[PDB]
Amino acid sequence: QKFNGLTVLPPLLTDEMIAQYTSALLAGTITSGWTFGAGAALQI
Amino acid sequence: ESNKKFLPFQQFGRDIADTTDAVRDPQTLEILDITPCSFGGVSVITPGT
Ligand SMILES: *[C@@H]1O[C@H](CO)[C@@H](O)[C@H](O)[C@H]1NC(C)=O
Repeated sequence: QKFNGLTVLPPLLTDEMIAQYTSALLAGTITSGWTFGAGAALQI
Repeated sequence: ESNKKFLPFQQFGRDIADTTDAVRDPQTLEILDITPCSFGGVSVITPGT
């Protein structure tokens, strides 16, 4: 489609940046419960 | 020069949206590719005047 003036722009976060965000949400839940989404992570 | 080879009565090629993307030279029966010349946008990053 590049012949007629159409282009595709890349996203700002890559796929490895989004995978780093979801593994930090997983580790916070497994080690702290719901405390890390309200302040400091408190282990339990 | 392309890695495409087609039937000897065909002159040029088209794709899914009917854009010409290959052609045969009418003297040396060779199959050339066609790609567009380079285009794009120009963006200016300013910290504010
Ligand atoms: C056209 O003439 C050229 C002579 O330079 C020859 O190489 C080519 O094969 C010819 N094409 C034909 C007869 O289709």
